Amino acid sequence: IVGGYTCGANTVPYQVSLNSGYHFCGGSLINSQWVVSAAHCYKSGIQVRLGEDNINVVEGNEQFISASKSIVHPSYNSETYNNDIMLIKLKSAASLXSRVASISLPTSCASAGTQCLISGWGNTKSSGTSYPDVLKCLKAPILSDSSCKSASSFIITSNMFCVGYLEGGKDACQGDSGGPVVCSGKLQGIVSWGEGCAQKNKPGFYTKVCNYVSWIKQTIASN
Ligand SMILES: COC(=O)[C@H](Cc1cccc(C(=N)N)c1)NC(=O)CNS(=O)(=O)c1ccc(C)cc1
Ligand SMILES: [Ca+2]
Repeated sequence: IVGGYTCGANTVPYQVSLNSGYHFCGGSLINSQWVVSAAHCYKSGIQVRLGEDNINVVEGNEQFISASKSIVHPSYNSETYNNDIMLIKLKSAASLXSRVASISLPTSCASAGTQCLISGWGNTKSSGTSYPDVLKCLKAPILSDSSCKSASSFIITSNMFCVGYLEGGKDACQGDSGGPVVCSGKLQGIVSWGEGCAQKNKPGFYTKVCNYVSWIKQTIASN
């Protein structure tokens, strides 16, 4: 997260870090057994780490649980990033408490101008690199369809939406992928892609979770 702030230990209790010997992506806990992340975060041998603030220090509120199954969306297209969403089932149920909590799925898509919370352990610089050990937070508004649509030279589908600032300086970045965008108390987005980070006229693109609730519910009902 570029241009954001230190969240505070466990203030975003649905935030997960995905670890394959190091943090590589974020995720959102949607109930005691399931994490939602980005399909582009798919890899073998994932350990889900809940209750994290400093990802390099055991602070006393962590739960580390191995993934038992990963399910990339059936129509994920890595070329276009369309349908960039994946479900990860935990080997055992998380113990839910104030510091480890699920986030609700939305029942409607959020509106343009709504302020959302984006969070992660990704790069904090628009140029160069610095990776934080504690969770970073950014408040940013959903952009209009028309300003999102003209935000890139690449194709933008109705399964994507934009959140951020066209002036630059505030955005998600490398390592925040898969993590949450929460608006109106629900999971409305997944950190998906962008051109660099925090570049003028180049806002973040996010998987539109409201379009996937039926598939998530179906899938977790049978796995
Ligand atoms: C990979 O390096 C990066 O710094 C960012 C990471 C990233 C990930 C998710 C969200 C954001 C964000 N700013 N909201 C940033 N991605 C890129 O910069 C990728 N852009 S890119 O322009 O370099 C690019 C474009 C097309 C292809 C096929 C590969 C790479
Ligand atoms: Ca820790």
